Amino acid sequence: IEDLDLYATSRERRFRLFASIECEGQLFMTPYDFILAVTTDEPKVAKWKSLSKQELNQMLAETPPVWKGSSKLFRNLKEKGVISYTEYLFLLCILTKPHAGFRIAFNMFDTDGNEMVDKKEFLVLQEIFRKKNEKREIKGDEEKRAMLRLQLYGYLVTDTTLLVHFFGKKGKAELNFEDFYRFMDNLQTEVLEIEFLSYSNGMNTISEEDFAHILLRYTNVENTSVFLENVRYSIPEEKGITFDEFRSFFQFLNNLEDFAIALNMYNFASRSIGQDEFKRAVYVATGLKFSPHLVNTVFKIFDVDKDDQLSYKEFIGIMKDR
Amino acid sequence: ATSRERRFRLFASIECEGQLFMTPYDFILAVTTDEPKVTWKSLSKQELNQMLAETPPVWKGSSKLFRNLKEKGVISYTEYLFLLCILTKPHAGFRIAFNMFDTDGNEMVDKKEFLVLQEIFRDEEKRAMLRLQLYGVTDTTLLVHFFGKKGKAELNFEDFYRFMDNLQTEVLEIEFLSYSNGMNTISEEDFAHILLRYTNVENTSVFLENVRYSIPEEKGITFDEFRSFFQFLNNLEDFAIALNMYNFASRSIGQDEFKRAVYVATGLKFSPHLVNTVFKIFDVDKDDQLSYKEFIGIMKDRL
Ligand SMILES: [Ca+2]
Ligand SMILES: [Ca+2]
Ligand SMILES: [Ca+2]
Ligand SMILES: [Ca+2]
Ligand SMILES: [Ca+2]
Repeated sequence: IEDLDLYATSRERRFRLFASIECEGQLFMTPYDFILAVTTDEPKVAKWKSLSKQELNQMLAETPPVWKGSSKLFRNLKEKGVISYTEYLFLLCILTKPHAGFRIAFNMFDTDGNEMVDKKEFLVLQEIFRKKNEKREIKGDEEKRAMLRLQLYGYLVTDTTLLVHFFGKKGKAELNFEDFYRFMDNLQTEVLEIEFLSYSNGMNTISEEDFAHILLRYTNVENTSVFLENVRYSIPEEKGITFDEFRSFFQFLNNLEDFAIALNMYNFASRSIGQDEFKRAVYVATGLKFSPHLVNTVFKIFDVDKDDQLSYKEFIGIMKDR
Repeated sequence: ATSRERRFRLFASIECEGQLFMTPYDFILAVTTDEPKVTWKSLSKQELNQMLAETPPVWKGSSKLFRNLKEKGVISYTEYLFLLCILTKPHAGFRIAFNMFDTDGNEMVDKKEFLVLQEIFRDEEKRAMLRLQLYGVTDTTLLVHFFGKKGKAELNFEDFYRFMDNLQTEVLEIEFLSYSNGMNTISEEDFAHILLRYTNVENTSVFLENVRYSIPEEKGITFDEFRSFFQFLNNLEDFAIALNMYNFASRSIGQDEFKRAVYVATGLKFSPHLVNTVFKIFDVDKDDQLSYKEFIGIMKDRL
């Protein structure tokens, strides 16, 4: 409850805010609750359904096998599934990875090198985070800390939607790199689709005012309203952003590092890039092809100086790394 | 002037046509030291062009190019910037830099590709005079070394890659040797101090005093260990990707996790001595674990 927030991290408070399933004191998110957790700010309604272990396992008995993955996995599993806190963290982490990172992640999992991931490999990290936070060095409020620990990790282990989806109902299936990649690619694409569609209202395009508005979640914009007032007046016509362009730009945001390397020669010289070699830098660094409309829109959103060029802290410096 | 331009002018030693240059030794100093110790020298275009006519071809490149060329070389302000940038790129970036030059995609770099991307980076009397000073077409050591003496050779990726690798290695060797005093290893304290130029460490003295008591017995860091670690620092963002969930969970890695994370992230294999040393330098909690705000948080973004 409100009691246990005072003992909790930001991420733990937010997990608890969006979670709706309790089973033997462990709290859970449904796939819909996760979609809301990543596309929304706060829930709209307050409450909180409590399951026994076998009504939960009937809820899971459906779960599609891994080969049924699609950007619509989580929306077809609307509320018929369960996600733990660790699993939540996993999914959040996926949302920020570049595609090459999927391989870094897979290799971080495959402790033994056979190029598959056991259920038991996959479970070691929930084991690691469970143990770590427990603090036998910090005294006081042990019972409330234990309750929050239970809420977040339980106490082989309660089956979950990702656990059954990945390793089957018996837990003996294994995951190769290709399925892992497809799960993370399909989840990135799902979250992007839900945001885009949340603004398109049935069109091919979202407005650039809505584009920029979504962008401000990724920025350290000191005054949010002054920046939106800058896009509304800098761009008197709206031509609209297509889904391909919106996906292009967020794939690029996950490859921002490689972009900084590419423009490093510019930043050593304190010089600003133009839109042509901004586009070309995006291509050679990321492999993505930005439309001239997308590039032009980014420039009108971020080029405050109004030179039709972008300096280091007009774009790259302003993006947050979380 | 920008910081970088003030430093270029302070370490520069050659004038030709009002145009200023660094010699390769002046670059070594500009990269390894804090300020010069003392003489200047003015060349004509053709004594500069013979001084350059000495320059070794690409296929004689080595970790010792810049020190064998001790003061028989020429480096402009732009080329200075280029080399700085070289020093900070990870090896995976080299292909991206090369492709940033190869406007036409033939997988080679003309002299004129190289010069077009430089040349884009270019009181009325004083601003103009300083503009002459940094930019002046005038041939340089890098132009002759890369594209031959009449510049119609072109540069394939193989030689580009080895040039920036060997320049990284040259600079690292000079710093290492500046501390080894003829031994096979540098001290773990001298290691820490060198690292400290890369950190946002508020109090350096207590930090060094902490490695000195954390490592009361001295084993040394070898050059392979030292180069590996500075290679890792240029690949830190792959490292952060690897540890991303530790950072999401507010959790600390142990040395085994840390070592294997370095491998999976970068491909580099740290000796257990190297890992133990990094831990003893940075694990300040003394939990034998590293939290985000002990290591990754502490590093500067190549400022
Ligand atoms: Ca395995
Ligand atoms: Ca601008
Ligand atoms: Ca990469
Ligand atoms: Ca070419
Ligand atoms: Ca620590």
